[PDB]
Amino acid sequence: SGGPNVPELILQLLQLEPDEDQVRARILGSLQEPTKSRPDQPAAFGLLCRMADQTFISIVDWARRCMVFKELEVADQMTLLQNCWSELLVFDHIYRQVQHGKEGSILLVTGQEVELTTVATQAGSLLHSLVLRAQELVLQLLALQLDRQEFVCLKFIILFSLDLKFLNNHILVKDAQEKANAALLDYTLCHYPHSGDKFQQLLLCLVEVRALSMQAKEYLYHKHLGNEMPRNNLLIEMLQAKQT
Amino acid sequence: PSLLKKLLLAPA
Ligand SMILES: CCCCCCCCCCCCCCCC(=O)OC[C@@H](COP(=O)(O)O[C@@H]1[C@H](O)[C@H](O)[C@@H](OP(=O)(O)O)[C@H](OP(=O)(O)O)[C@H]1O)OC(=O)CCCCCCCCCCCCCCC
Repeated sequence: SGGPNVPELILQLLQLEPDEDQVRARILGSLQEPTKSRPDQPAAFGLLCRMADQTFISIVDWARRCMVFKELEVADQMTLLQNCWSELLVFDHIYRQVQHGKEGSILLVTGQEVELTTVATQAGSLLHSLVLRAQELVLQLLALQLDRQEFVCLKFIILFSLDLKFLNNHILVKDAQEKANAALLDYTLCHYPHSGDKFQQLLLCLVEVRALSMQAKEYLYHKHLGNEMPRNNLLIEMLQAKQT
Repeated sequence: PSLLKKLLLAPA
């Protein structure tokens, strides 16, 4: 539903969520900048790479303002982000599709629509499968009636979805995870009138998001091995980070 | 060294 009794963490997360129009304008302006266009590639490719990069910039900016995360040192933050970057980006795309859903197309962060036929005829089988599976996930989330509260809560959960042994500040992160799960469970139990464990189902959705993220990493890696990615690409730097 | 570290150390 809406919210008479929403967990404090979820409310604070709602207040920590950036404005869509501002981010859109910022990324657009960041794309408007001149660039050394490669003659052996469609410029749209580089523009989309830069787009994803800027999206991740905004995501990082969102992370920096988050509770618990801002109480962490640089190392832990870098580890977490290097662990959940693709997941955060993918989930961002997915929820962007959920919030503004036209089944015949996908909506980019810039605001431009891309029909599924275009993807089906112009993209490779891998990216096609990625978009299709992501759209299936979008359909599932729409079926579960996902709201903004559960969205930001799930983002926060994703941000700290990592084994504790790779982090220096153990107890704090543990508290963050437990509090996050407790918040999600509380909200879902207090607001979902339908049947089924919405909490567990959302966790499954998170698993699917993770696998999808793995596939995305695989795609970016394929582009990387073919020297198709622009130099100093942020996502490639995140991909080349030491895995935890 | 890394753009990520620069981002995390950037002014807020
Ligand atoms: C961590 C992931 C974060 C992603 C979040 C943002 C998601 C943005 C989605 C972007 C959708 C834009 C699609 C616009 C329409 C479109 O389909 O245009 C084409 C597609 C790409 O065509 P192609 O290169 O695949 O397909 C190639 C192409 O045909 C070559 O010409 C062939 O070479 P060839 O001529 O020698 O055969 C290749 O063959 P090969 O296999 O050998 O390399 C083939 O695979 O649009 C693109 O340019 C997108 C550029 C990527 C920038 C952003 C990174 C996205 C990475 C993750 C995917 C996001 C999907 C979401 C699902 C979770």
